[PDB]
Amino acid sequence: MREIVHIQAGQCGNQIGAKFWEVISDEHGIDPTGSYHGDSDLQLERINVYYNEATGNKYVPRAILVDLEPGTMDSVRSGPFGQIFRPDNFVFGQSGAGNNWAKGHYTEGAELVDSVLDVVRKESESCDCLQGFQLTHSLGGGTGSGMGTLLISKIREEYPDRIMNTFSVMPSPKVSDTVVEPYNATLSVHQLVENTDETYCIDNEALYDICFRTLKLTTPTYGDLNHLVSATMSGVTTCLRFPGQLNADLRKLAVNMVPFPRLHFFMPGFAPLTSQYRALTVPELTQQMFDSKNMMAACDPRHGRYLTVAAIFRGRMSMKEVDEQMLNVQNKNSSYFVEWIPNNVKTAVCDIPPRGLKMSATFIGNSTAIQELFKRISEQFTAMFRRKAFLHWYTGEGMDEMEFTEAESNMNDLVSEYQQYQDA
Amino acid sequence: MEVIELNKCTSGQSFEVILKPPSDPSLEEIQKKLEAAEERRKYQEAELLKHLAE
Amino acid sequence: MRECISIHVGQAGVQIGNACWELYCLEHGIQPDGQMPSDKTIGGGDDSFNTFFSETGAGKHVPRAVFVDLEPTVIDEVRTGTYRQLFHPEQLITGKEDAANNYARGHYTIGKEIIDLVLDRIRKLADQCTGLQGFLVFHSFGGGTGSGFTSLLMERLSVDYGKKSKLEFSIYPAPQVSTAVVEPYNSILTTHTTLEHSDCAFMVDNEAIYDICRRNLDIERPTYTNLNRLISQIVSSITASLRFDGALNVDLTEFQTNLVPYPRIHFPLATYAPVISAEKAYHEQLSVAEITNACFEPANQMVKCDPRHGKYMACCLLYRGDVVPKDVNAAIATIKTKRSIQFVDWCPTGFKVGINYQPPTVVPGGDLAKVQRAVCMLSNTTAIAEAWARLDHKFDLMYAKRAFVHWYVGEGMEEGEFSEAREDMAALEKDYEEVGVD
Amino acid sequence: MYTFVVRDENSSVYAEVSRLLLATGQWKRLRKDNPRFNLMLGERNRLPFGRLGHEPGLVQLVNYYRGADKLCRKASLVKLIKTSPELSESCTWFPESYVIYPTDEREVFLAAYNRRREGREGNVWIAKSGILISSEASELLDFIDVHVIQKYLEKPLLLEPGHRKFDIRSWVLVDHLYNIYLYREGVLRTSSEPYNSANFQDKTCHLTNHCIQKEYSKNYGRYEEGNEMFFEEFNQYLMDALNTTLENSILLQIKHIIRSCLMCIEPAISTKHLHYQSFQLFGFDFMVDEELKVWLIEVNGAPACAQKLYAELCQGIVDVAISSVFPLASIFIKL
Ligand SMILES: Nc1nc2c(ncn2[C@@H]2O[C@H](COP(=O)(O)OP(=O)(O)OP(=O)(O)O)[C@@H](O)[C@H]2O)c(=O)[nH]1
Ligand SMILES: Nc1ncnc2c1ncn2[C@@H]1O[C@H](COP(=O)(O)OP(=O)(O)CP(=O)(O)O)[C@@H](O)[C@H]1O
Ligand SMILES: Nc1nc2c(ncn2[C@@H]2O[C@H](COP(=O)(O)OP(=O)(O)O)[C@@H](O)[C@H]2O)c(=O)[nH]1
Ligand SMILES: [Ca+2]
Ligand SMILES: [Mg+2]
Ligand SMILES: [Mg+2]
Ligand SMILES: [Mg+2]
Repeated sequence: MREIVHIQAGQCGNQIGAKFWEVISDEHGIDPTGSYHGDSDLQLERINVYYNEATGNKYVPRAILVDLEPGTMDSVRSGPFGQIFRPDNFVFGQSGAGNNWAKGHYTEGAELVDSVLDVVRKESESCDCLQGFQLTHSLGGGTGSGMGTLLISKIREEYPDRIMNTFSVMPSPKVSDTVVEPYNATLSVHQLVENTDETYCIDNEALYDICFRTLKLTTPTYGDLNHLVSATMSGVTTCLRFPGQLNADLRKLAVNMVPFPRLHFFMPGFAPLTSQYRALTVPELTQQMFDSKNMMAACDPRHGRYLTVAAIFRGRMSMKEVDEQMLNVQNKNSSYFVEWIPNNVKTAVCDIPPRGLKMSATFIGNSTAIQELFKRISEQFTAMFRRKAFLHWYTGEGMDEMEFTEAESNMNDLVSEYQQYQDA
Repeated sequence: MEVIELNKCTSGQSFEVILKPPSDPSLEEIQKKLEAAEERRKYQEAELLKHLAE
Repeated sequence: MRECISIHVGQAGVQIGNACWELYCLEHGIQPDGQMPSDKTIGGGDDSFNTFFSETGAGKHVPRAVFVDLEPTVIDEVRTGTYRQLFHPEQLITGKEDAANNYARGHYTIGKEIIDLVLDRIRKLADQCTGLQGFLVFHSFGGGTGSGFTSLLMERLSVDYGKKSKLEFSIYPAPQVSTAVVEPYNSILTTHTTLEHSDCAFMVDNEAIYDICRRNLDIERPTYTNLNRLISQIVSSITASLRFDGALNVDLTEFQTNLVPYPRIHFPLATYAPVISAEKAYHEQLSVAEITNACFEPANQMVKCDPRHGKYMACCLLYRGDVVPKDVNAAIATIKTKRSIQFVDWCPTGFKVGINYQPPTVVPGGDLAKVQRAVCMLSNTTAIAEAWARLDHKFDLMYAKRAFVHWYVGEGMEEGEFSEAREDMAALEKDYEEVGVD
Repeated sequence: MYTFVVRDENSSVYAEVSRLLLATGQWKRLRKDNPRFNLMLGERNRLPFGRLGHEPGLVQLVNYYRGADKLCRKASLVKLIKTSPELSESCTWFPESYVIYPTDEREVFLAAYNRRREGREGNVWIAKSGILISSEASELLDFIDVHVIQKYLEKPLLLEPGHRKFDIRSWVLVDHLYNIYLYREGVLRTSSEPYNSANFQDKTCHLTNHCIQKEYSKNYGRYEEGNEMFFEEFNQYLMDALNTTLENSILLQIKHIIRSCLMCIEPAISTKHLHYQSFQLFGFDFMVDEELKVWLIEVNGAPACAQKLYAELCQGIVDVAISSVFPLASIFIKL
């Protein structure tokens, strides 16, 4: 029994976090009341990874809900599966973070962080053998970005030998709330490079384009965007939630996916893209899961090379055909896979498909093309920082310009490091 | 091709056929290695906690 | 009679051990109960099967075996499985957190905390032995536990049991069923540390068994269950001489004497025949000549390589079933005139042959069909160095970029151990070429 | 879409082969270190055969037979013929040869030498491994200080006009099924200088190889382009001068020798039930005496081709050796 402690911070973090728990509770057969009503023991064999057991056989999500304002968490509690969460695990303030990394990380978040760590400690003490943490948050706001990375640092201090994993939503001018999002993102990336083991880069730019171009949604809402995220989060955590051989835990996944400590930012993918009654063939699942249009990071994988790849197929299908198709795409595009990491593509197959689908495939790639994401943020950062625009919001919270310079330099370092292994 | 040393029992038999003739670390040292690696882990962790302290 | 203790390390080691002991019970007529309605000496004895099985006063026959794993779920299936009554709880050792496919984590970090426990449990089995002759260790190359903890265990066993022999059954990593990218690292790290502690090691390439299952058992997508039941048949063929009345390989020492002239070169190639599907409606039983000729086909070997472009140092033929010496010699004579077989100059061109009249035992409802005769050939050929060459090449590709190295360093291992291990493998390859190539 | 790699940039034959493969638009060239290939155009020395056929989902083929070097080295060829019961001492198409190491068959050498010493027979021998032709055995061993001393054919078939000796090169392709394919086009490497049975120092009339002729002969290119006579002209010559054909007088023996050598080594190098497949192009060199008898002198494992014949032969390699294993969307005689 290797438990994971889930944490969701800020507006975005709690919105996608709530939908994540809605999806996987349905997959594990848990109702909004915490009662199990499934018809398969595969649903319960590893349910302790994300759920605690209560008397009366109630299953409670090992989840901690954090925000600097009560708004979104009030909506979550009033939501569909709002009752399933432990009331004590709702930690919130009143001030808000005003889309300001400094407020989340240094001032407002500093006042609340200890009460969150108290809940984290209480959950960890109940774990038979805690394997690590997963955090859901955005990098463009204040609470998820600033207080989220503050939490990560504090958690690493108390649990230095545990795996830290994040689902991090990257900001985009296409789907933007504030002009200071590149500032918050750059400051956050600096933290993630040092203090996480695995980070799934979820690009709001990619999510919008998928809703627009593919799902034919004329006016995508955040709800439409979060549908893609929750589906992606379900697929990527499948190997953790169900009996399997490959990447069955956070540490084994990190060992397979991270050849160099700083290069741990993953480009997720999903197929089929759903917003349909005919099922996809195994060849079709394979072609689409590797297609750029099914990627969630808005980076062209043909503009780089794959260091490591994890693939997860769900549903009843021929594992022989899965092996053949996975070998096919590798042998057909071998140039896009680094040759100094032999057999760097790993495939897992789970028998239980996601809701509404008979077959699905989830893609996890460590590609050097992810540098395009950081380059994008870096340009938007510099465009403002060269004129010190909107800096007063941060210096007013006690920050100095030097901290911005350091964050910028370290992200540019990360970019050049990817380029280094792309040419190697 | 010579058959030699034929041994027979109720369970089976065995023989040899020839086609052609010919033409450390102590318990203490192990402990040292394990402890040396452990202190290296302790040092790396101490450096981390120092970095986080700053 | 001299007792043998089997040690099963990690997932591969444990699950293969499961398949083997199941087969052993079937071969010796032992029920999952532990009772053996043919052993007339109730509550003890010194028969050939007592080498692997101890006896209680209640007539239970208990395997002289220890199962070790740093994660409990695999051994938990042994605790609740068909042969749960067979094993004593003290024989089943489990940790809470595995080695995460990391040699250094299994060897240094977690190994240091559990090694004394395992040795103490091994000590208890040894205390029941009147004359322990040594150990049989089962593990994978690619796993963190199978590679890391085994090498530490082998080191300590040499200290605590200096006069005893140690044989290995090692699973060589294959991408078609592999679960880690760093398995080349783990394989070479564990080979370097274990090399001087193993007297004889039988490598089994997962690639070979996988293809044999597809080709000969018509299994589209072989599982570990399919693989392990085939491996258990080969392991049984090798250990049969320790468990039944005979005069060839009757003790662990004789394995080294018969198969290993040079200490470092202790990796004999196993070749098995025939492998026939149980679903095969119509099958013609293969003769002694046909199954013996099959022993010289790469498709039937446990490790894909070409013995034609190497040299033999020793060769043992282990037959089970309807086989007489006359038919063996007649088969060998014909094969010698049609195949490329070359022994080294300082060794006799010959075969040590062992025959057990009992045909191979198959698991009821398994994939393997019953045959009237089968054979396992153990040959020490330099051609098996092809496996080292493959493994070392993958090592070199990743290590040149220092890929994944930080995971090992982070567990307290020095980076120099990598190059040290690699240098030892380079020397090993050179030894094979010296012995095998003109 | 098939894939291949090139690991011998100095190979003229397979540089053309790789060009043709790309021209089909169905073959893709990978980096020389990329292991995910269907076809390997390997290196001449220390080819990693042990790393072949271990790539799941890939049928892998290599342009060399492992162990074929026994036939393609002078020292090993001698030992192969003398010790193989399929060839044996009773091999009438291979000249008397002995393996002589520098500082062994020295004793048997001098014994059969004395058979010609005081027996009044031509005792001219040639040393090969830098070639010395001498009638003095003591002089040969002086030059050697692994070599092989072979009986020099003192009575070769001489082309007229010019009194010219020559050697015949045949190209042989063995596919993955061990089919023996003799290229219907061969070539005669001729000496453009008159044959002298007394001046062995003048090796330009005794050594028929192309490079030496171009370097030391002032009559290079006089009788034919680059001292290369092809089968059409040579056959016509045999008809006009000796009242016979190339097929009857020479090719029958050549076909016999080729099959004998390759069938002998087949069980040692066949990839019939191997996890990877092999093919290889061989270069057989022959000598013809006055009695129209064919002698084998050596086998080349990595032969070049005649400039005129490169296009046809290389296309034939793609057709029967490569495309036979990897089908796309005769110039050979099957022996
Ligand atoms: N033949 C066979 N191979 C196996 C089996 N289980 C695992 N393997 C192989 O062993 C390697 C993985 O090592 P494991 O034994 O699973 O690892 P472990 O020893 O449990 O060590 P950790 O889990 O890393 O602590 C892979 O190459 C697998 O293909 C099995 O039951 N049979
Ligand atoms: N026993 C013999 N009798 C007569 N001539 C001989 C001979 N052995 C060799 N020669 C001549 O010597 C020449 C070169 O012989 P050899 O085959 O050893 O050189 P080589 O291997 O470099 C030619 P290639 O490599 O292009 O096939 C041949 O062209 C042949 O005419
Ligand atoms: N995909 C997705 N992105 C969101 C959502 N809500 C906010 N964002 C993005 O997150 C950033 C705003 O951060 P937010 O989470 O609102 O700030 P916080 O509440 O202070 O953490 C902007 O880049 C938004 O585009 C959501 O529900 N889904
Ligand atoms: Ca008894
Ligand atoms: Mg907001
Ligand atoms: Mg394990
Ligand atoms: Mg030559």
